[PDB]
Amino acid sequence: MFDAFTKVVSQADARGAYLTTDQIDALTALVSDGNKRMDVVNRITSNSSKIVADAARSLFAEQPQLIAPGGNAYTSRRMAACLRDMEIILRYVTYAIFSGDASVLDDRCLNGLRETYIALGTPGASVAVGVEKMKQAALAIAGDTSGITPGDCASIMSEVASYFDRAAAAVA
Amino acid sequence: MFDAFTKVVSQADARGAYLTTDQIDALTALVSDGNKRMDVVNRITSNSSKIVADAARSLFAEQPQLIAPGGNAYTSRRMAACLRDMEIILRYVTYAIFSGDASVLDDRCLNGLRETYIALGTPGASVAVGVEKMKQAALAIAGDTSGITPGDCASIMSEVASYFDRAAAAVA
Amino acid sequence: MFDAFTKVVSQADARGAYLTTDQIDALTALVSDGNKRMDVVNRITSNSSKIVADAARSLFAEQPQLIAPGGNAYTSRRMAACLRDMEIILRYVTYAIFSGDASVLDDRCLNGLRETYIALGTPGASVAVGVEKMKQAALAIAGDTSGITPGDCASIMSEVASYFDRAAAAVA
Amino acid sequence: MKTPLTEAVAVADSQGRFLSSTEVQTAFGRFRQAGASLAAAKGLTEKASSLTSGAAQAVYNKFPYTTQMQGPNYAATQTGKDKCVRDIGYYLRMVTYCLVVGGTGPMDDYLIGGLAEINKTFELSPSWYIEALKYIKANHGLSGDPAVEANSYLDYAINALS
Amino acid sequence: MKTPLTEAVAVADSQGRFLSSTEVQTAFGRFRQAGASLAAAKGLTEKASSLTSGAAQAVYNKFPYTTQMQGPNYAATQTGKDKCVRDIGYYLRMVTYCLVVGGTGPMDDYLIGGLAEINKTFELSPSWYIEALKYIKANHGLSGDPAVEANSYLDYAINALS
Amino acid sequence: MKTPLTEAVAVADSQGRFLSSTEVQTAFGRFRQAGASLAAAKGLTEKASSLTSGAAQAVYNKFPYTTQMQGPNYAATQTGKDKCVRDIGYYLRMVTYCLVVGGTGPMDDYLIGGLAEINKTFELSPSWYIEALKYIKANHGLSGDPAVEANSYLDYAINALS
Ligand SMILES: *[C@H](C)[C@H]1/C(=C/c2[nH]c(/C=C3N=C(/C=C4\NC(=O)C(CC)=C4C)C(C)=C\3CCC(=O)O)c(CCC(=O)O)c2C)NC(=O)[C@@H]1C
Ligand SMILES: *[C@H](C)[C@H]1/C(=C/c2[nH]c(/C=C3N=C(/C=C4\NC(=O)C(CC)=C4C)C(C)=C\3CCC(=O)O)c(CCC(=O)O)c2C)NC(=O)[C@@H]1C
Ligand SMILES: *[C@H](C)[C@H]1/C(=C/c2[nH]c(/C=C3N=C(/C=C4\NC(=O)C(CC)=C4C)C(C)=C\3CCC(=O)O)c(CCC(=O)O)c2C)NC(=O)[C@@H]1C
Ligand SMILES: *[C@H](C)[C@H]1/C(=C/c2[nH]c(/C=C3N=C(/C=C4\NC(=O)C(CC)=C4C)C(C)=C\3CCC(=O)O)c(CCC(=O)O)c2C)NC(=O)[C@@H]1C
Ligand SMILES: *[C@H](C)[C@H]1/C(=C/c2[nH]c(/C=C3N=C(/C=C4\NC(=O)C(CC)=C4C)C(C)=C\3CCC(=O)O)c(CCC(=O)O)c2C)NC(=O)[C@@H]1C
Ligand SMILES: *[C@H](C)[C@H]1/C(=C/c2[nH]c(/C=C3N=C(/C=C4\NC(=O)C(CC)=C4C)C(C)=C\3CCC(=O)O)c(CCC(=O)O)c2C)NC(=O)[C@@H]1C
Ligand SMILES: CCC1=C(C)/C(=C/C2=NC(=C\c3[nH]c(/C=C4\NC(=O)[C@H](C)[C@H]4CC)c(C)c3CCC(=O)O)/C(CCC(=O)O)=C2C)NC1=O
Ligand SMILES: CCC1=C(C)/C(=C/C2=NC(=C\c3[nH]c(/C=C4\NC(=O)[C@H](C)[C@H]4CC)c(C)c3CCC(=O)O)/C(CCC(=O)O)=C2C)NC1=O
Ligand SMILES: CCC1=C(C)/C(=C/C2=NC(=C\c3[nH]c(/C=C4\NC(=O)[C@H](C)[C@H]4CC)c(C)c3CCC(=O)O)/C(CCC(=O)O)=C2C)NC1=O
Repeated sequence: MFDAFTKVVSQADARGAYLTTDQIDALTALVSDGNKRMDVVNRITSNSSKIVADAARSLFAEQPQLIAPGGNAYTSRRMAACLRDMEIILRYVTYAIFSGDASVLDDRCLNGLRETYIALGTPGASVAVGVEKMKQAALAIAGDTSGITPGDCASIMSEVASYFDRAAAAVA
Repeated sequence: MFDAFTKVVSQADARGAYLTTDQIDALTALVSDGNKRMDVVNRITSNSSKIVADAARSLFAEQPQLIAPGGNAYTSRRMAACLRDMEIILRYVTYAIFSGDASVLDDRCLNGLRETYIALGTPGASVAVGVEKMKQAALAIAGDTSGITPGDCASIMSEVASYFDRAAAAVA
Repeated sequence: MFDAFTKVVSQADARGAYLTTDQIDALTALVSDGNKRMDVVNRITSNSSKIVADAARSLFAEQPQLIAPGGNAYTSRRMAACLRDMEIILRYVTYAIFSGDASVLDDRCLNGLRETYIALGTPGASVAVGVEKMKQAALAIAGDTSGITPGDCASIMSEVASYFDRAAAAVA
Repeated sequence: MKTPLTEAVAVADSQGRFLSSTEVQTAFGRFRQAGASLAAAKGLTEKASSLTSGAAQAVYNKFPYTTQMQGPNYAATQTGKDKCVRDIGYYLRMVTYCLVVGGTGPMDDYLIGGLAEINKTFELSPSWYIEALKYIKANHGLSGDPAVEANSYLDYAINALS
Repeated sequence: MKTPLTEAVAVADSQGRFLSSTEVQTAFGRFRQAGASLAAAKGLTEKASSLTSGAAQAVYNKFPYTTQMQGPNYAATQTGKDKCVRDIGYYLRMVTYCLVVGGTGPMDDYLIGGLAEINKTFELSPSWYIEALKYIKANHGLSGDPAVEANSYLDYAINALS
Repeated sequence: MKTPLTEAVAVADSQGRFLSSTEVQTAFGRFRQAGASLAAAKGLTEKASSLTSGAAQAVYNKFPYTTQMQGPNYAATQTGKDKCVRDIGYYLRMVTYCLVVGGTGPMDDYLIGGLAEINKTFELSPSWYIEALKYIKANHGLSGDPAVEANSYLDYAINALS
C-alpha cells in the first residue's frame, strides 16, 4: 500500500525525479489539516456499528427480495457474510481516509471483488447501494458540527466520498 | 453433501416452506424400504473387488489399444491410476445409493472430472464404458434372488442405475 | 527430467521396443566424448559470474531504457531479479549440456515462462538478447583451445548452442 | 448437512473407505427413528401458526419492554412484531427440518452459522429466542420419541444461544 | 527418471546450485560403467525370445497349477499364457532400459510404481515373477560388470516384489 | 512501502481491526515530524548537484585506485565516472524520498532490496558508497530535527551496506 506521501514518491521514482517544491507544498497542506483527518477516521470508526447496521437495514427494506427465502442475504450464514462485507469495505475506506490514498482499498479489498461476486452469485449492484448508504451516514457523522472545533472539513469529505464511490464502482 | 431427507429440506428452505405431508409420505416410503437399500450397498461393496477387476478386464479386452505400449492404461502407474478410478467411482455410487441422493457423487467425484481427463489425455468415453460395465455387474449382484428374503428391489435398481449413468455421463 | 540415455528409453517404451543397436552405438559415442562434455559444464560453470555480468552489462548498454527510471531493470529489486534470471537460465543450460538432454531446461525453467513475463510486463525479447549474449561468451570459454588437451568439441558446441537458442525462443 | 447417513459417508470418505457394516448400522438407526421424526415434523407444521404466535406472545409477556421500547430491534411497531414472529417461525421451521433430517444439520447450516453476529449486529437478545423455544417445547403436545427428538433440537437451539 | 546424471542435477537444483566437481565425478562414473551397461542391454535384447519363453516355462514348472487352474489370472488358456510371457518380456525390457540408463529409473517409472495394486487386483502372485527373474539371472550368460549390473536390476525387481 | 501511517494500517489489517486511538497517535507523530522531513527533502534537492559531485569526489579521494584501475566496475573512464555519480544521486534521491515519506520505505523498496547482489555481481565495494553517505552527512548543512532525520536515513543506508 501507499499513503499520500509515498504515492507522490512512487510517482517521482518512476520518473527518476526529486519531489517538486509545489508537491511538498500540497503535502504540508495535508499535514496542516491532519487533525481533522483523524477526526474523520475516529468518528466513522467510533460509529461504525451504527453505520453497517443502519445501511444494511435500509438496503433490506429497499430490496426485500434479498432477505426473502432463496434470497442472497437469506440464512444467517449469508446474512453474516453480507454484514461482514459491509464492515470490511467501511474498514478499508477508513484506511484510505487515514492514509490519504486509495491503494490499500484497491489492493486488499476491491481488486477482483467484482468477479468474486459474479462467481458467487452475489448481487454486486446491491452491495453498491449499501456502500452508498454507508457513505451518506459516515459523512453526516464525520461532518457533524457538534462536540468539535468548528472548521472546514470540505476537502476531506469530498475525498472520503471518493473512496466510497470508488468502492461502489468496484463491486458493480 | 445431501441425503434423501436433506435434499427435500434444502429444496423446502429455498422456498421458506415446511415439508408437505406428501413429501413426508415419500420419505416414509424410502424408510420402509431401507433394509433393501442396505442390502444393495452391502452386496456391491462386498463384491466390489470382483466388479472393478471384471469390468476393467473386459474394457481392456474390448479396447486393446488402452493396454498396448503408448496406451493410456499402459505402465503400472497408469494402470494403477485407472483401476483406482474405477474404484473411486464405484465407491461414490455406493455412497449415493446409501444416502439416497446423488450430490456426494456430483460434488466430490464427478464435478470437473471431464476437464481433468481432457487435460490429462485420459479417454473419458473409455472410462464411461467401464462404468457401464460395473453397473451391469453391480445390479446383477445387487438384484440376485439367492441368499436373501424375496422381494421387490425395482425402485432401488433404477435408482442405482441412475447414479451409474450419471457418473458415465460426467466423464464423457 | 530425462538425460541422453533415458530420452531414448522413454521413446522406446512408448513403442514397447528394445533399444536398437544403432541407438546404443550413438550413446556409446556420447560416452566416448564424455570427458569433453564435462569440460564444457566445468568451464561455463567456472566462469558463470563473468558470463552473467558481461552479458547483462552489454544488454543494458544496448538497451539503455531498461536501466532508465521506469525501466524494467530499474531499482535494485528488479535488477536483482533480472540478474537472477540470467543466472537461472545459464544454470539450466549447463544442466542440459550435462545431462545431454533438454527436458530439465524445458520442464523446470522454460515452460510457462513466456506467459510469466507477459503477465509481469518483463520484456521477453530483451531476456532473449541476454541469453544470446551468454551463449557467445559461454562457447568462447567452452571452445577455448588453451589449458586443455586439443580435440574436437564441435558436436557439443552445436548442442550447447541449441540449448541457448531453445531458452531464447521460449522467453520470446 | 449433518444427518446420520451423511456423517457416516463423510467420515469413511475421510479415510477413503467403502461403507462397511458399521455404517449400515447407522442407516438402520436412522430408519428406526424416522417414523417418530417425520410424525413430529408433520405435527409441528400443522400447528405452526399457534405455536409461533403463542411463542411470540410468550416473549412479549416475559419481556414487556420489547413491545414499548423505541428501536428497529424491538417489536414496538406493527412491522417489528411481524419480524419477530417471522424469526420464531424460522426457528420452528428449522426444528421440523432437523426432524425430517434426523439431525441438527438444517439448523446448523441455515440458522446457527452466523447467528451470533446477527444478534449482536441487530441488537437482538438471545434470551428472547430462548424463551420462545421453551414455550414451543411446552406447547407442541407431542409425546413419546417424537417429543424427545423435537425437544433435542429445541434444546440444541437453546445451547446454541447460550 | 533416476540415473546417476539426473540424480546429480535434481539434487543440486534442490539447493539452487550449479553443478560442481562433485557432480562431474558422477558423470565420470556413468561413463566408466556405460560400456558394460550398453553391452548387457544388447546381449539381453538379442536373446530376448529364449530368456522370456524360458522364464515363463520355469514359472509353469515351479507352479504347475498356474497352467491348470480356472481363472483369467492363470495361464490355463492360450491367451493367459500369452499374457504371462508378455509380462515377463516387460520385465526383461525394463532390465535392458535400466542398463541403458545406468539406473533403476525406467523400472521404477514404468513397472514398479503401482505394481502391487496390479498384482493384488488381478490376483497375480509376486512369487511367479520372482522365479522368472531368477531364471533370467541364471541364463543370460553375461559375465563381468555387465552381469553384475544386470543382476543388480533383476535383484532390484525381486526386492520390489518381496 | 513503510511509513508510520502504512505500518499502522498494515498491522491492524493483520488483526482484522479498525484503526483505534493507538493508530491515530501514530498519525499525530507523523504530522509533528512532517515539517522537518519536508524541509530536509527540499534542502537536499536544491543542493543535489554539489552534494552528489562532492560525495563522488570524496570517494575518489579516499579510494584513488577507483579512478585508475581497469574495469567497467571502476571510474577509470568518462562513462564509469558518470555511473558512479549516478548511483550516489540515487542514494541521495532515496534519502529525500524517505524524508518526504517519514520512513525508510522508499529506500527499502527501491535501493536496498537486492543491493547486495548488485554490488557482488558488478564488483562494487560497499565501502565506496559508505564514504559518500558520510560525506553527504557532513555537508548537507541541515540543522535541528531535519538533520537528525536525514542522518537517520543516511545512517540507515550505511547499516544496510555494513
Ligand atoms: C451484502 C451487502 C451483500 C451480500 C454479501 C455476501 N457476500 C458473500 C461472500 C463473500 N464475500 C466476499 C468478499 C470479501 N472477502 C474478503 O476477504 C474481502 C476483503 C478482506 C472482501 C470484500 C468473499 C471472499 C466471499 C466468499 C466467502 C464467504 O462465503 O464468506 C455471501 C455468501 C455467498 C454464499 O453463497 O456463501 C453473501 C450473501 N449478499 C447480499 O445479498 C448483499 C447484497
Ligand atoms: C480407467 C478406466 C481409465 C484411465 C484412468 C487414468 N486416470 C488417470 C489419472 C487421474 N484420474 C483422476 C481422477 C480422480 N481423482 C480423484 O481424486 C477422484 C475423486 C476422489 C477422481 C475420479 C485424477 C485426479 C488423476 C490425476 C492424478 C494421477 O495421475 O493419479 C491416469 C493417469 C494419467 C497420467 O498420464 O498420469 C489414467 C491412466 N486410463 C485409461 O486408459 C482408462 C480408460
Ligand atoms: C533480465 C534479463 C530481464 C528482467 C528480468 C526480471 N524478471 C523478473 C521477475 C520474475 N522472473 C521470473 C522467472 C523465473 N522464476 C523462476 O523460478 C525460474 C526458474 C527456476 C525463472 C526463469 C519469475 C517467476 C519472476 C517473478 C518473481 C519475482 O518478481 O522475483 C523481474 C521483476 C518484475 C517485477 O516487477 O517485480 C525482472 C525485472 N528484467 C529486465 O528488464 C531484463 C530484460
Ligand atoms: C422476536 C423474538 C423479537 C424481535 C425480532 C426482530 N428480528 C428482527 C430482524 C432480524 N432477525 C433476523 C433473524 C434471522 N434471519 C435469518 O435469516 C434466520 C434463519 C433463517 C433468523 C433466525 C435477521 C437476519 C434480521 C435482520 C434482517 C431483517 O430485517 O430481516 C427485527 C428487525 C431488526 C432491525 O434492527 O431492523 C426485529 C424487531 N424483536 C423483538 O423485540 C422480539 C421480542
Ligand atoms: C506369468 C508370469 C503369469 C501370468 C500372467 C498374466 N498377467 C495377466 C495380466 C496383467 N499383467 C499385468 C502386468 C503388467 N502390466 C504392465 O503395464 C507392466 C509393466 C509395463 C506389467 C509387468 C497387467 C497390468 C495385467 C492386466 C491388464 C492386462 O490384461 O493387460 C493375466 C491376465 C489377468 C486377468 O485377470 O485378466 C495373466 C494370465 N499368469 C500366470 O499364471 C503366469 C504364471
Ligand atoms: C561510485 C560510488 C563508484 C562506481 C559506480 C559504478 N556503478 C556502476 C553500475 C551499477 N550501479 C548500480 C547501482 C544502482 N542501480 C540501481 O537501480 C540503484 C537504486 C535505484 C542503485 C544504487 C547498478 C544496478 C549498476 C549496473 C547496471 C548499470 O550499468 O546501470 C558502474 C558500472 C558497472 C559495470 O560493471 O558496468 C560503475 C563504474 N564505480 C566506482 O569506481 C565509483 C567509486
Ligand atoms: C486520539 C483522540 C483524539 C482526536 C481524534 C483528536 C483530534 C483533534 N482535532 C483537532 C481539531 C479540529 N478538528 C476539526 C474538525 C471539524 N471541524 C468542523 O467544523 C467539522 C464538522 C469537523 C470535520 C471532521 C477542526 C476544524 C479542528 C480545528 C483545526 C486544528 O486545530 O487543526 C485537534 C486540535 C485541538 C482541538 O481543537 O480540539 C485535535 C487534537 N484529538 C485527540 O486527542
Ligand atoms: C449389517 C449386515 C446386515 C444387512 C445388510 C441386513 C439387511 C436386511 N435386509 C432385510 C430384508 C430384505 N432384503 C430384501 C432384498 C431383496 N429382495 C429381493 O428379492 C431382491 C433380490 C433383494 C434386493 C436388494 C427384501 C425384499 C427384504 C424383505 C424386506 C424387509 O424386511 O424390509 C432385513 C430384515 C430381516 C430379513 O428379512 O432378513 C435385514 C435386517 N441385515 C443385516 O444384519
Ligand atoms: C573434475 C575436474 C576434471 C575435469 C573437468 C576433467 C576433464 C577431462 N577432460 C579430458 C580430455 C579432453 N577434453 C577435451 C576438450 C577440448 N579439446 C579442445 O580442443 C576443445 C577446445 C575442448 C572442448 C571442451 C579434449 C579434446 C580431450 C581429449 C579427449 C579425451 O581424452 O576424452 C580428460 C582426460 C585426461 C586429459 O586429457 O586431460 C579429463 C580427465 N578432468 C578432471 O579431473
